[PDB]
Amino acid sequence: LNPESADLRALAKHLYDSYIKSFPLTKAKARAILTGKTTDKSPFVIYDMNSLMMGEDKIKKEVAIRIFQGCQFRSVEAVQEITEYAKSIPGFVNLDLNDQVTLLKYGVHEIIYTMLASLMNKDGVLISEGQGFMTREFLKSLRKPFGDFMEPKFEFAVKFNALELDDSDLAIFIAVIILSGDRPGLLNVKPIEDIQDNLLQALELQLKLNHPESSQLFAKLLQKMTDLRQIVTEHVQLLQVIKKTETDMSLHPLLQEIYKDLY
Amino acid sequence: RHKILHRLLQE
Ligand SMILES: */C(=C(/C#N)C(=O)N[C@H]1CCC[C@H]1OCc1cccc(CNC(=O)c2ccc(CN3CCN(C)CC3)cc2)c1)C(C)(C)C
Repeated sequence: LNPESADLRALAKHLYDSYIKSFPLTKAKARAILTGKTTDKSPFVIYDMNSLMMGEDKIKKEVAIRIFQGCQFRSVEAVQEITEYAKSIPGFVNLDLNDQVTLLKYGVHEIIYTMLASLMNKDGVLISEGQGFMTREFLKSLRKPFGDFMEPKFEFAVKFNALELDDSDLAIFIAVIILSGDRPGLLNVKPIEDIQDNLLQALELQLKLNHPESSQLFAKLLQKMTDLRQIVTEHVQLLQVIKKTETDMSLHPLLQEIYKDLY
Repeated sequence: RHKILHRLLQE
């Protein structure tokens, strides 16, 4: 087709390459691990407290807290990977640095739950870069309110995963999320919306080309962008509850930066 | 005031 199309194809490919470089465990590998369609060693399954201790070998006082703390190391690395990815989005590093911060601050969580779905099925979630598989029931079973953290992310994941997106689709979708002009406290919305308009066009063409039999995939996917915001708000409230009722725990400083005055 | 994010972004 035309040279306008062609620029949008080139953007899609640029984002896809950069996605591949930024994120070690892609949805492609993750699904191979989960279906069994890779033929190398399976993940160690963690379904109860006993399996958790036994698995402490192959993944890196009270268990809920131990899982909480390990989840922080992973989040912090996710934020790092997402930041590197954002910096590859054409036009992003030319924005006001304060606006770059605001976009990441609000966007990283929504991207994290988007990409966590790649790691999930209805029964559990790959952890520790595909080496562990932690069951959904086990996570529900954890003592309140820790058993509340993951279940909404599973419910989201099961519906989101039905769209059958691949990495090349997700690369553009996540760039769309980051370049949201309606984040609180943005100084200069116009250059952000100019980039997002382009990304959205690129997303729409990608979905028509890559899923030509699947009409209104573009519209279904845009509606999930609001589901992601609900997950985030509910997640931050649970985090507030924990911060009050588990006085002893400490939150990693990167995560403090992000969650602050977003509570 | 987002000192880590500032550092990650300028890196
Ligand atoms: C952590 C969950 C598990 N397992 C988890 O959330 N567990 C909760 C129940 C008991 C401890 C609780 O931890 C909550 C928590 C603490 C600190 C930070 C966060 C951030 N929320 C996430 O749900 C989260 C962070 C990071 C990822 C990593 N993922 C990998 C690749 N990137 C590109 C996408 C994101 C996923 C979710 C929650 C995890 C095992 C999920 C880390």
